[PDB]
Amino acid sequence: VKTQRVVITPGEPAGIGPDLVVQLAQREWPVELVVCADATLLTNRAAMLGLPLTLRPYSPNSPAQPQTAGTLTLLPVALRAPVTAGQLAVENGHYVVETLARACDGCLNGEFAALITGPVHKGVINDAGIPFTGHTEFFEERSQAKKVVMMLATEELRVALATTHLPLRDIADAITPALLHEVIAILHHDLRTKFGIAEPRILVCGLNPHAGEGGHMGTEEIDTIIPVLNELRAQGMKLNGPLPADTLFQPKYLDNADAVLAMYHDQGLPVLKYQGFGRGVNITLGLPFIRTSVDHGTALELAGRGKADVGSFITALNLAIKMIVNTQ
Amino acid sequence: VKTQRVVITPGEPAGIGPDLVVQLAQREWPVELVVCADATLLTNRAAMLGLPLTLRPYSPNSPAQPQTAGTLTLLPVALRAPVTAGQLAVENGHYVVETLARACDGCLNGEFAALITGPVHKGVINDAGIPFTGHTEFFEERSQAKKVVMMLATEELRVALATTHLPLRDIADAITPALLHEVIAILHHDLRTKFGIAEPRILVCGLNPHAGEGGHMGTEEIDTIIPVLNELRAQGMKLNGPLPADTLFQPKYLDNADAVLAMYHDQGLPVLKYQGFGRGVNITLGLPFIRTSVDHGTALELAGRGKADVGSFITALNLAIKMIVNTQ
Ligand SMILES: N[C@H](C(=O)O)[C@H](O)COP(=O)(O)O
Ligand SMILES: [Zn+2]
Ligand SMILES: [Zn+2]
Repeated sequence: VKTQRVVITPGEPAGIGPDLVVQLAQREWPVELVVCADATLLTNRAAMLGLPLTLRPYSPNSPAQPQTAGTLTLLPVALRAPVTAGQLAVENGHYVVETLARACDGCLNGEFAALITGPVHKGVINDAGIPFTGHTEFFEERSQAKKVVMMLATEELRVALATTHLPLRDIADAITPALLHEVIAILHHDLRTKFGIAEPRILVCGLNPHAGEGGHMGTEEIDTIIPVLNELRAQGMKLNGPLPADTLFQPKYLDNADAVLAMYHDQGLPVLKYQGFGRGVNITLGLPFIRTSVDHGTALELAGRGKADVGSFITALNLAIKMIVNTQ
Repeated sequence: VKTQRVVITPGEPAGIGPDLVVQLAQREWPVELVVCADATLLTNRAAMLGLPLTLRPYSPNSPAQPQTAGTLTLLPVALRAPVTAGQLAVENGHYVVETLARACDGCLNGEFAALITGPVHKGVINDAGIPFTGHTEFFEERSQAKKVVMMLATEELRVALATTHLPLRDIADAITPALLHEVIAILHHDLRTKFGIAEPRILVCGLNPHAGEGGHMGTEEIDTIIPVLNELRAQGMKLNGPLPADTLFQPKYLDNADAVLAMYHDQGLPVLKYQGFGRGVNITLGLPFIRTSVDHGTALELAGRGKADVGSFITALNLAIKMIVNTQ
């Protein structure tokens, strides 16, 4: 075997991302942590946190080495303008996107085994003149993936979303057999390839409350969800549902499920989030490479102040690492 | 101070209601338990269950006495036909309705401090030729309430819904400024008068994911929810602005709030039910009196078995009692 490299994008410079990566670095890792950011950004934020940091250069033509405590490997990307923790600078929006692109191309070219992302501020990137709606869409497009699936996990409890950031009013018409097929196909695929689960068991939420309670509250279950599920069950897929979302999240269901598929954003994320603020991991399924992420914002207000909380970033990294085994 | 009386309606005679009430009786209570039902029904179901039961008559002229274990106070209403657990008899629909009317009237008279309802089967009542649009609708209409708001609580969390059992595709257009003002006024009002919370703190969910994030994920927050909340805040009402549902359910928020207002069914109930479950109690806001209700159905398939589970009924009663204590 060979020591693996993972690429990490701290995210918004003025945000908590660099703070968190400097903190990640205070411990040992079984992989080489290739951080794609500006060297000075990290050096300065480290100082502000009274934390030690020595950076070694990313060297593609030398073997990778596990990351020792107090260090990080650096894939340099220059900042557009000077940084002040907590204050945004539109020009640095190009900087952020650049790190994302480079880290993404590194996973596509096989340079890196996984990609872990810090938080980014969508607003400032747009302000810079760059259409950006989030990492998920960014990688999906740059990776030219047919379709990606957003997942949230806290360990055994994993929730995927059939639809993501759509206005509530657009969800219903979005639930088509075509969409359910791709999403579930990907969910089933990745649970096997990336999560190492031979025969994955997926728990599916209905669209309406009470899963449509017959026909009194919506026809989507009887019209498209149920039919598709049985089309897939015949394909050998182990699927349970559709079930009511406020009943589905129980031991008699979860204990025998490897993942839950929610029809929409606020149907599945609240329970997961209430299951623990930190320790929550964002995962993108459907990409050619493993991509995990923190499950929180840039928290400009905390940047450089040292009240961090690297729990989510650390779990994100541990998961990506554990995931590398199943793919390599 | 003085011992209060609460009225309980076992509900559908053939369902588990009577079973649940006979078990409730096996323990002492700080209030007098007035059960509006047919004596024989209760006596018999007690036999079938191997549980002891002594019924004392409702004596409004006497001082209310806390209920002693193995006993119940009876407000007599006669069945129209013999009851066979697990079998619906249309004729008895008239019985169910009469108990509901009598209990309701008693709550408007001041005879009873609160109403705790057992499960009722709508179908059989309608099949009997009795117009009845639903359990809570009956009390809403008879008490002349203009609007009721459904809430689910567990001692550690209270969640009210702006909309209830509607198809998902109908929620967006239902969230109007009128509905919200009406829903929040009632929620603010009752948190004071029924829960005894002076200066109530309310958390409000946005309709869209990330609360519409600016307006990149929907406009309802900007066009309706935010304007409404602002007006109400102008009246001193403590309202924590529209927060993304997936971040709202967390200590920094919940620990600072008395109630959470969710926009739709699956946005609040899953968290509430994962945070407790059976501990869940349905409270009807908007009526002139306190009304709690079990969380299950008539479950005719369980009546007369012995595997009832008066748990939910107990948390329902316990909750109404507390509400009485904090409002006297
Ligand atoms: N709702 C997701 C979460 O809970 O983290 C978040 O929007 C994902 O954003 P990205 O596409 O930027 O990873
Ligand atoms: Zn999101
Ligand atoms: Zn419901």
